[PDB]
Amino acid sequence: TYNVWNFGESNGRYSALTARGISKETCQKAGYWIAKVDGVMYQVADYRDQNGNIVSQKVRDKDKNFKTTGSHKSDALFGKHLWNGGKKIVVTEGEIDMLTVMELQDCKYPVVSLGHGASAAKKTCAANYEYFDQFEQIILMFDMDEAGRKAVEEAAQVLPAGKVRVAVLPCKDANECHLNGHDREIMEQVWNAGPWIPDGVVSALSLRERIREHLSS
Amino acid sequence: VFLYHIPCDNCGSSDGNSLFSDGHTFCYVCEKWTAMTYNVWNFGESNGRYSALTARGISKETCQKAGYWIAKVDGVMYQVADYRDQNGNIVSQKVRDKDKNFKTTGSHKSDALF
Amino acid sequence: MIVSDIEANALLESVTKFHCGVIYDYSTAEYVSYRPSDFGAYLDALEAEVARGGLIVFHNGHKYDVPALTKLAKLQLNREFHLPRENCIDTLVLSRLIHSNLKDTDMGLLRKLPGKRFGSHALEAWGYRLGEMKGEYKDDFKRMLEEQGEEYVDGMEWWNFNEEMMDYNVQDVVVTKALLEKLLSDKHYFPPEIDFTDVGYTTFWSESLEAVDIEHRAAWLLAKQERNGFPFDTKAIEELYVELAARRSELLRKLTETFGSWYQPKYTPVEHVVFNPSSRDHIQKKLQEAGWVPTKYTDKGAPVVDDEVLEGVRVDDPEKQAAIDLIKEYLMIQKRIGQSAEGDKAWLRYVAEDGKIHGSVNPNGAVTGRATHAFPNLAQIPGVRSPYGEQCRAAFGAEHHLDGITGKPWVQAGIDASGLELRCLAHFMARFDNGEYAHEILNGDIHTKNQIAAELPTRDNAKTFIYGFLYGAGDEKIGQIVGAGKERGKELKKKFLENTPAIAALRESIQQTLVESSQWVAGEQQVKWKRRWIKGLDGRKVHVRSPHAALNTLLQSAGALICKLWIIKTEEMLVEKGLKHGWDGDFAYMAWVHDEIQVGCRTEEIAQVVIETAQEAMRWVGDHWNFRCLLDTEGKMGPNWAICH
RNA sequence: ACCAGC
Ligand SMILES: Cc1cn([C@H]2C[C@H](O)[C@@H](COP(=O)(O)OP(=O)(O)OP(=O)(O)O)O2)c(=O)[nH]c1=O
Ligand SMILES: [Mg+2]
Ligand SMILES: [Mg+2]
Ligand SMILES: [Zn+2]
Repeated sequence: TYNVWNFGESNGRYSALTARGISKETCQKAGYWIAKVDGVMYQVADYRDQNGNIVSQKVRDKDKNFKTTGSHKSDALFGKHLWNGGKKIVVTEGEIDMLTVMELQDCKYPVVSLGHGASAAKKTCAANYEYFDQFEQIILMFDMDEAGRKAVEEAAQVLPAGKVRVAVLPCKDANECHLNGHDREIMEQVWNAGPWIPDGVVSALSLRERIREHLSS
Repeated sequence: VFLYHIPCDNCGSSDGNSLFSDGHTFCYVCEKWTAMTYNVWNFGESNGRYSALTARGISKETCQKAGYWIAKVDGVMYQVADYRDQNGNIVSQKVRDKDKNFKTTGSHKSDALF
Repeated sequence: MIVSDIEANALLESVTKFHCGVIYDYSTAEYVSYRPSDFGAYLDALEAEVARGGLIVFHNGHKYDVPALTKLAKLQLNREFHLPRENCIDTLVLSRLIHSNLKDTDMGLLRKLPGKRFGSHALEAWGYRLGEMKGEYKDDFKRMLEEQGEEYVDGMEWWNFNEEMMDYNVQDVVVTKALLEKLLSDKHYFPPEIDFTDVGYTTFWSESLEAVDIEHRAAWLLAKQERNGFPFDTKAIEELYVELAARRSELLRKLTETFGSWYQPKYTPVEHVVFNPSSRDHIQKKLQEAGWVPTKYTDKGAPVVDDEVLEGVRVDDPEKQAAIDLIKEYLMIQKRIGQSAEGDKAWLRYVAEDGKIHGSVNPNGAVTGRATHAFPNLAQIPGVRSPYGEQCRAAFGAEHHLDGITGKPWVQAGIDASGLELRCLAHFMARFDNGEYAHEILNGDIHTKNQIAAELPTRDNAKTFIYGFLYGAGDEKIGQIVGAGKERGKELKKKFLENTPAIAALRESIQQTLVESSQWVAGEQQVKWKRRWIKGLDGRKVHVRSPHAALNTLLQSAGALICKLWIIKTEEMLVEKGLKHGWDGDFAYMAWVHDEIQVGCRTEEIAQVVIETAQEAMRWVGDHWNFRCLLDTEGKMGPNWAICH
């Protein structure tokens, strides 16, 4: 609410994540750090511009609450400042998923994260249409929930056609599959995923059994 | 949770005092235990007493475990109930008397429970 | 011989994931570690250790580790895996029989232990005792997550896998090997003429005492019947709870109008306190001001309040005379509520999804080798003579488990020994009275003719009186059984003492064997010991706590071992006969209290085979150790555990 | 201190 919290005035320290499985190198590379203010250790994420100017903070506490430092922009993407090009990007739903993909790829593919989540994803994907024109393939990576299916359905409408491909996961998202040891099945979903078919249109040959079922009704 | 027995010091017994994992001891013989307005009313300031309700019938321990205490401020009798959170702090209060003067002090949320 | 450990996701109830495993060998001396993707190689190493003719060492292996391996080998990669009981040995079984006395030696060491490990047979306690512990896992994990933002107030630190779990697993198997090198360094149980780190499964068991085999077989049996469970009725006990919850709400409205409220001193601060029938202090104050003199002072300033002083009490007001019975009924209903449903360790809070109760059965918990029961305690529910006793034992039945192939209830057989310790006493002192005492015990019932010759009203009072008189009573505590004074208590002792003059001779022989001198203090007792331990029936050092209770620790410690061998032999005959144990088989052990056993079986012919072979097993127990007496049991057949008590 | 068991 007050101002952008500096790490010096808030006792900033870059550490690892034991409960989720992220070493300190990935959080050192990104900028997701920990403040020691008011006794309770606060987690905080940093947002940057295209040049690298610090513009926004996301403050979260020990009990799953949200705190914005001020004016949260619509073009705010977590991880946009680090990459300025590429042929294959992966868009993650949350913020720990992007760090998990950075952990399992040794900082190779340009992977970013959203700034709104699954509630206002359409506005921040319509306001970031000019950024996605310099890319060649986009891999959407959202949750395996009904809200995740709603986000990957409705947020893939303001995107350029022919470059959007959707992967599936057996967990909730990629982080528990990293915790359950499904590190081999996620790389095949990164490399070979399914295209933007299930919007609601059907093929002329896929109905062959179901028309039979209505024929048997 | 119960762990084992220690010899007591007040009653002086051998297996009367019991030790717990929380750090407190309790003896079974000597019975000794060790270890709008927009203002939330203080307990000791407004003469807070855990009196048991007589006309309908409620024990004292239920009023202690629930937080429904009687204030004797200004020569009248108020029945203040307390609404808390998941963290264990007083969020809001409700004041009720014989005329049912609904004086809800504090930040009364729309999802307040008891 | 290998020493191995496991790491799983949760307890034995719902385990779904293997994490890590370390195998150390006594032939190559290698810390062979394993991975979550190397569980099949771990099973191949264990099967190679089994097939070569070796022994596998675990810690708490019979209760936890072996069924976790059996479940995770089936529900993760679909392959059968069974370990023979003659190859698996445990270190928690050996920790309870060699070191059977830790509470009497933990003082003087508490400087080492933090205080929470006071008399614990857990492996972290022995790691604190062996001074080999490079920190904890739970406390370091909590400190790490408090250093991080996400806190973990749950306390189940076995969800994810990392390398720190592997490191503390290596530390755990080091502590296990450090316990094994000390527990094998005993001379009374293991003979110092052969090394026990390279022998097979036919040499390690057949070149030592008998006590090391029977305890591991009993641990296997008790872990199996713990895994089996006990059938329980949910609706019949909720009906009882809703019955006797509207009773104590009537016994408080009717009672507080009789015994009125009063002011109690907190300018003098007073409070309006009401009558609390649960407290033993308010009833004492209300019986002071009702015109009653207690004439009995156990405490230095307070009388005693129990069931035997609230019967012989008289006041002037005839309403209070009827109210005291309501107070006793209220206390009984309060204890019933505290035991049944509202307790922290109650019945309804330990019911599994299949309608069964799994209770912890510690095979060696008492100082006399008597097995104990906890979480919950299934050996302390009220009997049929207590009020609300039949309605509780009707719910703890075996007919509540329908068969999975026919949909039919099963039959419960309960087998009790009659006159166990009193016949063992006839076995011991037969060298003094030339053995003409065990013939009257075999000639009809002993408690019935004892009741006739002692004019007790009930058989239960006579059975209480004989074991009160036998195990060192006083002059009034056995006069309290009949309710008379100390003169009747003196004349009954002089009557039952002059009948068989071999109890005092055996007591004098035991006192001449154990103690040599006893200095007397007016407020204490200083005893110089000569032999603190007693050799049992299998060479086990039974510990003695007090010198005037030596007959107690000589009798009941020799009486539990014959039952512990009998419960082994009564299934060793049924397995060799061609039956099948388990819920999908023919019979299942359900409950083993100190005297009787409760088995549940599918048809009545199986119960007939069990009640026939129990006498043969008891005869083999009486013949194997060359007893001078003749052992005998008695069995009952029924639908539930109200008839077969 | 009380209650129940074995
Ligand atoms: C009641 C009681 C029994 N015992 C002992 C006596 C027995 O060896 C064992 C269980 O006693 P019981 O099973 O009650 O008596 P019993 O087996 O001799 O006779 P029956 O089966 O025909 O009813 O525990 C005590 O040590 N103290 C006691 O207070
Ligand atoms: Mg273990
Ligand atoms: Mg018996
Ligand atoms: Zn005390």
